[PDB]
Amino acid sequence: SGFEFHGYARSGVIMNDSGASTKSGAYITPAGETGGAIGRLGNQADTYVEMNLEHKQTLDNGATTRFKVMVADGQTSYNDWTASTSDLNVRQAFVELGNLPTFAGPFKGSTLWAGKRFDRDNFDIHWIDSDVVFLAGTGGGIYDVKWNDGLRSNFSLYGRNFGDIDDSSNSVQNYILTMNHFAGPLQMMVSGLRAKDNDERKDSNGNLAKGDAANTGVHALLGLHNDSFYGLRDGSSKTALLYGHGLGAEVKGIGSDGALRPGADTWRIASYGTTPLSENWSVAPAMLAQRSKDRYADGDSYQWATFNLRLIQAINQNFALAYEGSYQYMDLKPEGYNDRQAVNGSFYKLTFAPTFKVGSIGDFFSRPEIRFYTSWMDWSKKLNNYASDDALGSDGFNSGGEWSFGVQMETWF
Amino acid sequence: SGFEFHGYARSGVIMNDSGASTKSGAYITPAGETGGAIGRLGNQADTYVEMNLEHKQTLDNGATTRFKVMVADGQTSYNDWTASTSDLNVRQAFVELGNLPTFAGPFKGSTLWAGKRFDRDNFDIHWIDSDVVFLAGTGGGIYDVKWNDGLRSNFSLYGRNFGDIDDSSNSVQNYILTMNHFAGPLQMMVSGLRAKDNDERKDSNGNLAKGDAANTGVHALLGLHNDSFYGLRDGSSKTALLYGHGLGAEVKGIGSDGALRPGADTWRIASYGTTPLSENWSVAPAMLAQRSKDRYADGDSYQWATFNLRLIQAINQNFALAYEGSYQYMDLKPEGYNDRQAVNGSFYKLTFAPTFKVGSIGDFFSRPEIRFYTSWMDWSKKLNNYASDDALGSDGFNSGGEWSFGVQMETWF
Amino acid sequence: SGFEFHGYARSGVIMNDSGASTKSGAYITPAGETGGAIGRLGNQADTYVEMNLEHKQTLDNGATTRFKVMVADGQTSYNDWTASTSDLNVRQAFVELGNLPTFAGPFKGSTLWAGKRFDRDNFDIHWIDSDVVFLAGTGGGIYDVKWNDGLRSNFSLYGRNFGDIDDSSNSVQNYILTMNHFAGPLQMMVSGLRAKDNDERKDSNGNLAKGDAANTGVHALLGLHNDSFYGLRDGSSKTALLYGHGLGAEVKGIGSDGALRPGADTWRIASYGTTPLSENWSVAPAMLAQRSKDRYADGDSYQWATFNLRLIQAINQNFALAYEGSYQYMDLKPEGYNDRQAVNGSFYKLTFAPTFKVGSIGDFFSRPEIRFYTSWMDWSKKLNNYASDDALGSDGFNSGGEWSFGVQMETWF
Ligand SMILES: OC[C@H]1O[C@@](CO)(O[C@H]2O[C@H](CO)[C@@H](O)[C@H](O)[C@H]2O)[C@@H](O)[C@@H]1O
Ligand SMILES: OC[C@H]1O[C@@](CO)(O[C@H]2O[C@H](CO)[C@@H](O)[C@H](O)[C@H]2O)[C@@H](O)[C@@H]1O
Ligand SMILES: OC[C@H]1O[C@@](CO)(O[C@H]2O[C@H](CO)[C@@H](O)[C@H](O)[C@H]2O)[C@@H](O)[C@@H]1O
Ligand SMILES: OC[C@H]1O[C@@](CO)(O[C@H]2O[C@H](CO)[C@@H](O)[C@H](O)[C@H]2O)[C@@H](O)[C@@H]1O
Ligand SMILES: OC[C@H]1O[C@@](CO)(O[C@H]2O[C@H](CO)[C@@H](O)[C@H](O)[C@H]2O)[C@@H](O)[C@@H]1O
Ligand SMILES: OC[C@H]1O[C@@](CO)(O[C@H]2O[C@H](CO)[C@@H](O)[C@H](O)[C@H]2O)[C@@H](O)[C@@H]1O
Ligand SMILES: [Ca+2]
Ligand SMILES: [Ca+2]
Ligand SMILES: [Ca+2]
Repeated sequence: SGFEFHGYARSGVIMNDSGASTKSGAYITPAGETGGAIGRLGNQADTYVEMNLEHKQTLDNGATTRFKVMVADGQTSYNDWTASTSDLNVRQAFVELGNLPTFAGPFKGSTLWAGKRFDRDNFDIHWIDSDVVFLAGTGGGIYDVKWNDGLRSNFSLYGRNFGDIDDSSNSVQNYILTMNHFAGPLQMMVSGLRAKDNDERKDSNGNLAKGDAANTGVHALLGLHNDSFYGLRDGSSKTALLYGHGLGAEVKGIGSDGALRPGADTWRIASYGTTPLSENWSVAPAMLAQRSKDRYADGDSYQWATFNLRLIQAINQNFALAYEGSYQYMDLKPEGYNDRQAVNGSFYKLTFAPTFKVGSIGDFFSRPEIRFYTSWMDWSKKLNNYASDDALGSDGFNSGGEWSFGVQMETWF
Repeated sequence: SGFEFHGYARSGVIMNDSGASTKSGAYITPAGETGGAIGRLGNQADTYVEMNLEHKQTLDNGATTRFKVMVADGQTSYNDWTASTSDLNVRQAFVELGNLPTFAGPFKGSTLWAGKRFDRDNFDIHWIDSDVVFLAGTGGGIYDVKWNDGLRSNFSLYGRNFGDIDDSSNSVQNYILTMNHFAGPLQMMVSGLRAKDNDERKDSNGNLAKGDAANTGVHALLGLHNDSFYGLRDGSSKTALLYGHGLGAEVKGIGSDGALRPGADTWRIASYGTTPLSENWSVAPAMLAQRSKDRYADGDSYQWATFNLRLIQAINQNFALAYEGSYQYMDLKPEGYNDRQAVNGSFYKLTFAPTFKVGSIGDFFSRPEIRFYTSWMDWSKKLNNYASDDALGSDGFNSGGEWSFGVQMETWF
Repeated sequence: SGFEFHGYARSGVIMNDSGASTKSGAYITPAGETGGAIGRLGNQADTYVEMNLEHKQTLDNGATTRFKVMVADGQTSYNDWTASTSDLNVRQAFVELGNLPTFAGPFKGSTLWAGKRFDRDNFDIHWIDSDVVFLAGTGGGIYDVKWNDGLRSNFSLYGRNFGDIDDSSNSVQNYILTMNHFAGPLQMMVSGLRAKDNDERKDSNGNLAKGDAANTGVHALLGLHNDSFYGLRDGSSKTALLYGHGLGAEVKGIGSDGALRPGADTWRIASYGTTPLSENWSVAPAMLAQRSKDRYADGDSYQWATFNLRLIQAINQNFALAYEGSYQYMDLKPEGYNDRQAVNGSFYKLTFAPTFKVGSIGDFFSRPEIRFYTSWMDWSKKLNNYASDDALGSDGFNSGGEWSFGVQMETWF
C-alpha cells in the first residue's frame, strides 16, 4: 500500500473563576516530579500535537515494509504563532521489516526494526496521562519470536543520552538491553542499563555535575493483561508491578534519569480497568503508587499513591456526561535535593465535563471528542512548601479551593 | 473519507538594480506598524509555507468529523538549510464535529469545534496581504446556528496570551467572546475582550511593562458580501467597517495587541472588488484606511489610507501580464512612543509582472503561478524619519527611486 | 492526481568497544572540512530525516502542476524528545509548471519552476555521502530546453545568503547564473557567481568579517554519465571534472562559501561505478580527489583523495553481507587559518555489515534496509594536530585502532 497519516492532539483552554490563568497538568503536585500523575480531564491547558507520517508496503510474498516519522510539539501559549517558543521535534524515525519469507521457525511471523522509536509494546493508563512503561530511544530489535507456540518474546538494544549533547565533557550514552516475554495474559520484562562514566560528567565550569550518580541499572516489569474487568465483570484490566535499581530506579521512562544514585531503589504499581455498568454508564478506575528510596540524595524517600476514577454517562448518541475524581497522598523526604523541603499531605480533584462525540460513548477510547468542563481542586497546605517555584503555593494557587473552567478537544487516529 | 493535504506557499527572490538586497514587504512603510499594508506583488522576498494535514471522516448518518493541524514557517534567508533561524511552529490544531443527527432546530446543520484555530469566517484582501478580520487563538464554539431560515450565527470563546509565556509575572491571558451574525449579504460581528491585570505585568527587572495598558476591550465589524462588483457589473466585492476600543483597538488581529491604552479608539474601512473588464482583462481595486487615536501614548494618532490596484491580462491560456499600483498616504503622531517621530507623506509602488499558470487567468484566485517582475518605489523623504531602524531611510533605501527585480512562485490548494 | 509523500531517513547507533560514544561521520577527518568525505557505512550515528510533501496535478491537456516542501532535521541525540536541540527547518518550497500546451519549439516538453529548491539535476556518490554538484537556494529557471533534438539545456538563477541574515551589516546575497547542457552521456555545466560587497561585511563589533573575501566567482562541471561500468562491464558509472575560482572555489555546494579569497582556485574529480560481479556479488568503487590553492589564506593549500569501495553479497532474498573500505590521503597547509596546523597522512576504514532488506540486493539503491556493523579505523598520528577541537585526537579517539559497533536503518521512497 502507501501513505498513512496518524496522530494525537489535545488542545484547549482552562481559566480560573476570574477569567485568568491558573495551574493545571497531570504532574502539578509535588509528587508529580517523581511521576505522581493525577487526573487529566479538564486539567490540561496545552496544545500538544503528534504527527505520524507513514510509508507502508506489502510485497506479494507476504513480506512487509514500514517507515514512520513522528513530529511533536507542545505549547502552553494560546496564540496562533508560536515560533519563539516552538518545541517542534522529531520524536521517531524507524523502519520495520515484517513477515520475511526467509525467517522461519521461531522467527516466522516476527518483525525486525531499527531507528528511533517508542517501543511498540509500551502501554499507558490514559486518564492519568502516564505510561505504565515507556521504552524509547534509538536502536534495534525484533518483535514476536514465538517459542513453543505459547510464549512470545521481544529482544532489543535502545540507546539514550544523558547531559548536554553539545558539551562533550557533560554528555554520556546510556544503553539498554531488554528481553520482553509474553505468555498469554502474563508479561515479564527485564532490562539491563549502562551509561559509562555517568558519575564523571563535568559541567561547563569544570566541576562534577553529580559525582555520586549511577553508571548502571536494572529494571523489571511483571504484568497481567486481562480480557475482563479484573475477572469479575465484562471489560478489561491491566496490572503491572515495576521494579528498578540504580539507573533503572526511574521505572517509567527507562534510562531517562541521569541523576539517580547507584543505590536508588524503586517499586511501583500500575493498575486500571474498564467496565460497562449499564448500557449507558461506563467506569474506569486506576491506581498508581510508588516507593522510591535513596533516589537523588542519600537517605531520601518519595512515596505517593494516586487514585483516579473516570465515569461516562451516555445521554444521546452524541452527548455524554463525564466525571473524574482524583485522590493522591504523598510523603516526600528530598533531604535538601533541589531546595525541596520534606512534605506530606493529600491532593483532590473533581471534574464535571459535558462531552460531545460521534463514536461509541461506552468506549473510553473512541476519540473525536469535544468537552466543556469545571474542576474543583484542594490540598493539604503543607504541600505548598515542597518547592518555592512549584505550582502549589505560587501566586494565586495557594488557597483552599481552586475552581477552573474551559473547553478542549482531543483525538487520535 | 481520510487524509487531505492543503496549504499555501510563496517563495522567491528580490534584488535591486545592483544585484544586491533591498527592503520589501507589504508592511515596510511607517504605516505598516499599525496595519498600513501596501501591494505585495514583487514585494515579498521571504519563503513562507503553511502545511495543513487533515483527517476527515463521514459517518453513514451524515455526521462529520474533522481534525486539522497547520505547521508554518517564514524565512527571509534564500539558503537550503535554515535550522538556526527556523520559525517552524504549530499554528493550529482543532477538531470539528459537524451535522450531528442529535442536533435539531436551529442547530440542525451546525458544526461544533474546539482547539487552536483561525476562525473559519475570517476573510482577507489578498493583493495587500491583509486580513479584513483575523480572529485566531484557542477556544471553542459553534458555526451556523440557523434562526428563522434567513439569519445564521456563530458564537465562540477564543483565548490568547500577552507577554512572555515563560515569565509568570509578565504573562496574561486575554479572552474573547464573539457573536457573528449573517443575514444574506450583511454581516454583523461583535466581540468583547478581557485580559485581567494586563496593566500590572512586570518585566524581568521588576518594573511595570506598561502601566497604562488596557485590561478590557470591545470590537465590532459591519460587512457587506456582494455577488457583483459593487452592484454595477459582474464580479464580487466586500466592504467592511471595523471599530475597536481599548484592547479591541487593534481591529484586524483581535486580542493580539497588549500595549493598547484603555482609551485607544480605532476605525477602519476595508473594501475590494473583482470584475472582468473583457474576456482577457480583469481588475481588482482595494482600499484600506485607518484612524487610530490614543493608541499607545496619550494624544497620539495614526492615520493612513492604502489604495491598491491589481490588473491581469490574459495573452495565452498560460501567459498573463499582471500590473499593480499602490498608493498610500500617512500622517502619524506617535508622541515619543518607541522613539518614533511624527511623520506625514505618501508612498508609491508600480509593478509589472509577466505571469505563468495553467488555470483561469481571469480568476484572481486560481493559484499555481510563477511570476517574473520589476518594481519601482518612491516616497516623501519625510517618512525616513519615523524610525531609525526602519526600512525607509536605512542604508541603500533612502533615495527617491528604488528599482527591484526577481522571480517567485505562489500557490495554495 | 493529488498527494505524494516521499523522503529519506537514516537512524542508528554507534558505540566503541567500551559501550560508550566515539567519533563518526563521513566528514570527520581533517580533510572533511574542505569536502574530503570517507565511507559512511556504520559511520553515521545521527538521526537525519527529510520529509517531502507534494501536491501534483495533471490537466487533460497534458499540462502538469507540482508543489513540493522539504522539511528536514538532523540530531546526534538518541533521545525521544529533542526540542532543545531541534534543527527542523524548511529546506525547499517550490512550484513546477510542466509540459505547457503553449510552450512550443525547443520549449515543448520543458518545465518552468520557481521558489526554494535543490536543483533537479544535482547528483551524488551515495556511499560517501557527498554530492558531485549541489546547486540549491532560491530562484527560478527552466528545465529541458531541447535544441536540434539531441542537446538539452537548463538555465537558472539561484539566490543564497552569506553571513548573519539578521545582522544587516554582516549579511550579503550571492547570486548564481547557470546554464547546464546535456548532449547524450556528456554534461557541461557553467555558473557565474556574485555577492556584492562580500569583502565589506562588518561583524557585530564593527570590524571586517574577512576583508580579503571574494565578491564574484566562476564554476564549471564536465560530466560523463555512462550506461555501463566505465564501458567494460554491465552496470553504470559517472565521472565529473569540477573547477572553481573565487567564490566558485567551493565546487560542491555552489555559492555556499563566503570566506573564499578572490584567487581561491579549486579542481576536483568525482567518479564511481556500479557493477554486478556475479548473481550474488555487486561492487561499487568511488573516488573523490581535490586540489585547492589560496582558498582562505594566501599561500594555503588543501589536497586530498578518498577511495571508497562498497561490496554486497546476497545470501538470501532478504540477507546480505556488506563490506566497505575507505582510504584517504591528505596534505593540508592552512597557513594559520582557524588555528589549523599543516598536516599530512592517511586515514583507513574497514566495515563489515550484515544487512536485511526485502528488495533487490544486487541493487545499491533499493532501500528499506536494516544493518548491523563493526568498523575499524586508524590513521597517521600527525593528523591529530590539524586542530585541537577536531575529532582525530580528541579524548578517546587519538590512539591507533578504534573499533565501533551498532545497528541502523536507512530508507528513501
Ligand atoms: O490507537 C493506538 C495509539 O493511540 C495513541 C495516540 O495516537 O494513544 C492513545 O490511544 C491509546 C489507546 O489505544 C490510549 O491508551 C492512549 O492514552 C492514547 O493517547 C498512541 O500512543 C497509540 O499507539
Ligand atoms: O505516544 C506518545 C507518547 O507521548 C507521551 C509523552 O512522552 O505523551 C503524550 O502523547 C500521548 C499519546 O498517546 C498522549 O496520550 C499524552 O497525553 C501526551 O502527553 C507519552 O506518554 C506517550 O507514550
Ligand atoms: O482556499 C481557501 C484557503 O486559501 C488560503 C491559503 O491556503 O488563502 C488563500 O486563498 C484565498 C482565496 O480563497 C485568498 O483570499 C487568500 O489571500 C489566499 O492566501 C486560506 O487562507 C484559505 O482558507
Ligand atoms: O491563513 C493563514 C493566515 O496567515 C497570515 C498570517 O497570520 O498570512 C499568511 O498566510 C496567508 C494564507 O492565506 C497568506 O496569504 C499570507 O500571504 C501569509 O502572510 C494571515 O493573514 C492568514 O489569515
Ligand atoms: O530516488 C531519488 C531521490 O532519492 C534521494 C533521497 O530521497 O537520494 C537517495 O537516492 C539516490 C538514488 O536515486 C542516491 O544517490 C542518494 O544518495 C540517496 O540519498 C534524493 O536525493 C533523490 O532525489
Ligand atoms: O537530497 C537532499 C540533500 O541533503 C544533503 C545535505 O545537503 O544530504 C542529506 O540528504 C541526502 C538525501 O539524498 C542523504 O543521502 C544524505 O545522507 C544526507 O546527509 C545533500 O547531500 C543532498 O543533496
Ligand atoms: Ca510551592
Ligand atoms: Ca527610517
Ligand atoms: Ca585534533
